[PDB]
Amino acid sequence: EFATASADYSIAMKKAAEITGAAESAMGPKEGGFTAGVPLDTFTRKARIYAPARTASQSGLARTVDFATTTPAWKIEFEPTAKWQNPLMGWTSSADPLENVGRSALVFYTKEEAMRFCEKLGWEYEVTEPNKRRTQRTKRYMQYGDNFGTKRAGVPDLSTLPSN
Amino acid sequence: PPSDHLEVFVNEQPVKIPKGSSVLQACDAAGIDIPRFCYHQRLSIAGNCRMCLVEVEKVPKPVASCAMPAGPGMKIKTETPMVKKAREGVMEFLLINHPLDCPICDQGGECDLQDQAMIFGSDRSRFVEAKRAVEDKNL
Amino acid sequence: TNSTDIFNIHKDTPENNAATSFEFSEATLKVVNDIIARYPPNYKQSAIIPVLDVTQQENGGWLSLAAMNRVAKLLDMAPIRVYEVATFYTMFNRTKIGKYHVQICGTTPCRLQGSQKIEEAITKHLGIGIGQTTQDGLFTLGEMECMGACVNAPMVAIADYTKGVSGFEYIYYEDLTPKDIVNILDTIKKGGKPKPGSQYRLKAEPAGAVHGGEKWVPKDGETTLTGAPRAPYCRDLNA
Amino acid sequence: AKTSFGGLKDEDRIFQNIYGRHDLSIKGAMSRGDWYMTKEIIGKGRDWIIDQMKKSGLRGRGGAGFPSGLKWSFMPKASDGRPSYLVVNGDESEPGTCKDREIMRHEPHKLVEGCLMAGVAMGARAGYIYIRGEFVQERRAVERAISEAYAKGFLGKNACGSGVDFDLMVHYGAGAYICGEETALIESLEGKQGKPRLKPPFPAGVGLYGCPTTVTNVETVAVSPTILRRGPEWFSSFGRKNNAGTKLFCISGHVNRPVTVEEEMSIPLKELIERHAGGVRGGWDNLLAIIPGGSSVPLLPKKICDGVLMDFDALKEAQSGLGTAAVIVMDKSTDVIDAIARLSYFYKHESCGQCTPCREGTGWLYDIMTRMKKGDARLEEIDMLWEITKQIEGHTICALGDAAAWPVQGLIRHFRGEMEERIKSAGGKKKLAAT
Amino acid sequence: RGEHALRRYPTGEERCIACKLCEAICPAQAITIEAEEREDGSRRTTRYDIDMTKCIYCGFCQEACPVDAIVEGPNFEFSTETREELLYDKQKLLENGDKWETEIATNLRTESLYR
Amino acid sequence: VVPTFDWKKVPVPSTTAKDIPVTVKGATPAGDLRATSGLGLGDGIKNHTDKWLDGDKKSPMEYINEVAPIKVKGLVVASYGSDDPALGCPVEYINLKGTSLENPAVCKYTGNRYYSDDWKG
Ligand SMILES: Cc1cc2nc3c(=O)[nH]c(=O)nc-3n(C[C@H](O)[C@H](O)[C@H](O)COP(=O)(O)O)c2cc1C
Ligand code: SF4
Ligand code: SF4
Ligand code: SF4
Ligand code: FES
Ligand code: FES
Repeated sequence: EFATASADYSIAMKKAAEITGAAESAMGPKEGGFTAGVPLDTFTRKARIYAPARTASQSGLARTVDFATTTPAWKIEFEPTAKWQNPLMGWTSSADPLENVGRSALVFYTKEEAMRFCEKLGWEYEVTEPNKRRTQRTKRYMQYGDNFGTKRAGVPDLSTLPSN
Repeated sequence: PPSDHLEVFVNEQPVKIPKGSSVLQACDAAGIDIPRFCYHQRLSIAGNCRMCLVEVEKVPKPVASCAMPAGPGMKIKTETPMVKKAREGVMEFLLINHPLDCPICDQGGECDLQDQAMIFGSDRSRFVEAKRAVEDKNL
Repeated sequence: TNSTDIFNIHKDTPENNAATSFEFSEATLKVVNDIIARYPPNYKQSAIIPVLDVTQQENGGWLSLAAMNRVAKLLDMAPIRVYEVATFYTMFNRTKIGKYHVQICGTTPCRLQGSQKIEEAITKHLGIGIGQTTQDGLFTLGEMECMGACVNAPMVAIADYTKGVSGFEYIYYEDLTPKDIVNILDTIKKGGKPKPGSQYRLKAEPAGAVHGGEKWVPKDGETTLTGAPRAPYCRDLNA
Repeated sequence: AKTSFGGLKDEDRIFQNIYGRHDLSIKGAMSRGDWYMTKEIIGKGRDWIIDQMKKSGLRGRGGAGFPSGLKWSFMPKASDGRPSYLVVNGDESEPGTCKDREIMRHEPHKLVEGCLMAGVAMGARAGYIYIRGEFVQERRAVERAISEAYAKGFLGKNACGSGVDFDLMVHYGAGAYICGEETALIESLEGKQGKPRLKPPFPAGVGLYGCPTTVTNVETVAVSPTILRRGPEWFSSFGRKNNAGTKLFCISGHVNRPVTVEEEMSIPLKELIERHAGGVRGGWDNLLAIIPGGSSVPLLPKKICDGVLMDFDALKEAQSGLGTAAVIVMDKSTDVIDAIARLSYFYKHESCGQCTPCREGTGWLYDIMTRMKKGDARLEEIDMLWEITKQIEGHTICALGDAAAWPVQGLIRHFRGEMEERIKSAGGKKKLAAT
Repeated sequence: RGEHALRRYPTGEERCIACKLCEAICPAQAITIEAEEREDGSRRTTRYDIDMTKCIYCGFCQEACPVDAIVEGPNFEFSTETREELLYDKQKLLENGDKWETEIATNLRTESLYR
Repeated sequence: VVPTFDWKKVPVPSTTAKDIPVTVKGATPAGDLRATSGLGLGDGIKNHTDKWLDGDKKSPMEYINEVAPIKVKGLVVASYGSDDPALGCPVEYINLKGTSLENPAVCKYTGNRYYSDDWKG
């Protein structure tokens, strides 16, 4: 039996990505940036390929690499450039064109897909593998019954009993 | 080893888990993220919030998946009508005494109670009684 | 939780603060150390509920912050655990009460028998409601759940704190009318000893009943165990 | 096989001194047959005592009704490093139930010998009795019996000259109804708040101090020496199949002669009330409702009560339960909504607050019932009330949530017309101000 | 839906509690909010700007507000000669509310039957 | 063994120690830590109200301080901020036990103050 998110339109998205002839499209390095038509100094900047960790404030795991095959979780991020305050109002000003484009719009299923996008666009990239969660609990409090075990204070000595 | 990884069934899917794992860990190894409020990975198990209630075959009651150990050949169901009714009822009990404080609360936007109410709870309430009020503490 | 204790947190008082002192006497310390020996040494914390009860008679019917801290030091446990136990159980008074603690049952088997009229009689006589102490410091009125005396409903329990640990008395008074509880309160106030148990029979044996909460109405009928008691007997355990 | 049950003879009653009429010392108890042939019974063996208790058909008298012989056999048979504990439940905080008070006050030597028999039957080295904290004189009488049994060598090393070691101790609580639950009683005995543990683990596997432990009722423990001396075939000759033996019944409420009386099981309610208790106040036709098993079981109306047997497998089919066999009788002058409302107040007051549905929903049930008593509600709020009880029941850690849902379910099921009339007629005094 | 305004309670305390819901819903991003806790412990704004030249006058901020603090009042005649006069800060919006409070309350006594 | 640590001999720079944002009585103990953001630091403004109000105008905090606490019978009070619940705030349930005219309880939405003489005191 096979049932891996088999009740939604994502079935019709996984295929249409493996249609023959279109599943083997490939370009040389930096070639997609030449035909993109954006200024060429944009590709002198550095990019980071990484999957963001779970927020500490909440316990849910949906925006992590646990659901990597279900949901795109890998991101492309750029270093910050200068910001200052507006003299009249105090609003935060910037001259960065890539200020929100990687964090809002570019999401990928795997690390290699984001690498392929960076390679064909000409961005130099560094890849950061996320830290793997550990599921095995401690030896103490491994199960619920270890809360009430004999490991709290040892086996009780029967020396204060009447008739000792 | 005497089969140190045991096989369970979560929604008719076979899952291999280490021995001593709970039902919640078997659900997590099947790619299902069970709602929870009192369970934590780093703390001891408590079992008092009743949000992690799933259905196990040949058990007439909902079990608390965080505390219940996983046995060999166990069949776990996480999407039956009794599981959804249990989740909505436990959420409704969690919200009757809670203060209408989301505008002034700092967890608003990253709240487990808000998001779990949006996903696993109902959209209405039927409670019109007075709530419990508690004084704050200095820590 | 009980009456008279509306706070589950500590409130400073000139009578009740961290500067207040508590210490056991010699005989009370003997009693407490005898209680501790009932339990294993590595599980000495099992003794907290009887020790806290003995401390409550020693301190005069209630537990102060100093008494709880002394008990915490004595059993080698953190004080927050002691505060948890003391706030969890109904008998533990954490504010100062009177010399005699009058507790009336209000659960439905006593309620059908007219416990409300007994409460009305007590409030009309003593002049206080539930949760209050008299201006003389004599009586404190409280409400309780079912006390396991339902065949002799309606009933009142009265706790004696005027003699310390050695003369502590927790006396049930059962099968009551307004006249019976008024007489019991007057007898206690005058310095006498009212009779314990039921006011119209000995025990839970078949006799009459309180009709409407105002009048005992005796009724005759079949009574069991009226003859001679059974002789010792055993079958042949061999075969 | 006998078909008609009831009218138990005085020579077949186990508790011959339940009224405290005779001498209460150890010479009076030993002359009345207690502590008789105890060394010979212990010398039969552990497996023999287990088999004899299994053949009697004795079920748990605490309120659930599990078979005592199989329950005692859950304890381990060999040594692993930990001792075993007998714990005897003498809380009795169930509303209506006052049988264990009589057993602890007037026949404590039966309880002490039964503690010895059960401890030998389960391999237990020590024993604890958890008496209610409100039961002060009962605790004093039990401690007198324990001191007397130590002074004659019945308890301790070489107990009764048999070679087995058993010690008995007295613990007492401080006023919590939830401490009658097994794991909550263990938690209070360990020096904590009385909050129940989740099962699994089970107390016979991991109980008091992490050691194998069995919790049993006072009345379950006390009848065991008489069963071992007089035989399991004698005990199982009373009552229906799978419902064997005799039972203490407490009859309270609107009854001419309220009584704690021992009787054969499977007796009808009408027989049990008209004899031994003088009947319903004002005649049997003045009956309105009866709770047959304490407070945690649903009530029954007059039609079911006339004919039903006071039995485990007979009250359950009548959508109720035997429980502790504490009988509460109401007449036609009773506001039954007000009575069940005070029961809801009790269950709100006695919630330990550990788990979400009990802690939050018992107060909600009490608020809804308080509004229903005055008729200040809507007709669909009755179906809402049933839904809320179904949301609490089966969804909590322990069985106090079920015990809080069950009286409201019985009230709705058997008196929904009364609740609807209370709602409709309240608008004869509330809609005259709206216009 | 006219000129935006900030409202008070009848005592004179601000209704706004810096929840940042109106800033989140604003499709034009015409609202900028900063806050900290006041010296009496209250949760209040230190900056509340509305760029009236970025605003689209949708009223979504009025819908998102749970305490009726931000409204669109009945004023439409507020044309200026410089564009700096149309970058409203918190003080001017409170001044607008103090000007238009009775009319806003009269309007809201009818529109609360529908909303 | 395990000697106590003297916190009173720990040095704190005087520039840092004199600049701690604290609170008046209000909704906290008086003198506990007051949360602040960076706005106004360049202009040397350490006060909440001065960051957006200019002049000797009457502040909203000075408006609410002139309204006396309100005597309420009971143990819990419901605060709407208006006679009409549709026109006020979301309902706030405020504890009233342990409260008096000198130490009243304050609504976190409206700043109105309440107390009760019903907790046996
Ligand atoms: C809320 C609650 C209260 C209980 N109170 C008592 C009690 O007072 N006495 C008792 O014997 N069992 C009481 N029980 C039942 C115990 O948990 C347990 O099942 C029983 O004592 C075992 O005794 P047995 O030998 O009759 O089976 C209570 C259970 C619950 C859930
Ligand atoms: S059902 Fe009630 S008494 Fe039992 S654990 Fe839950 S809250 Fe406590
Ligand atoms: S009316 Fe529309 S554009 Fe103007 S502030 Fe509100 S949401 Fe923004
Ligand atoms: S105006 Fe209303 S929605 Fe906007 S921040 Fe203030 S309280 Fe929140
Ligand atoms: S996560 Fe709370 S009961 Fe399991
Ligand atoms: S109801 Fe009063 S003693 Fe039980």
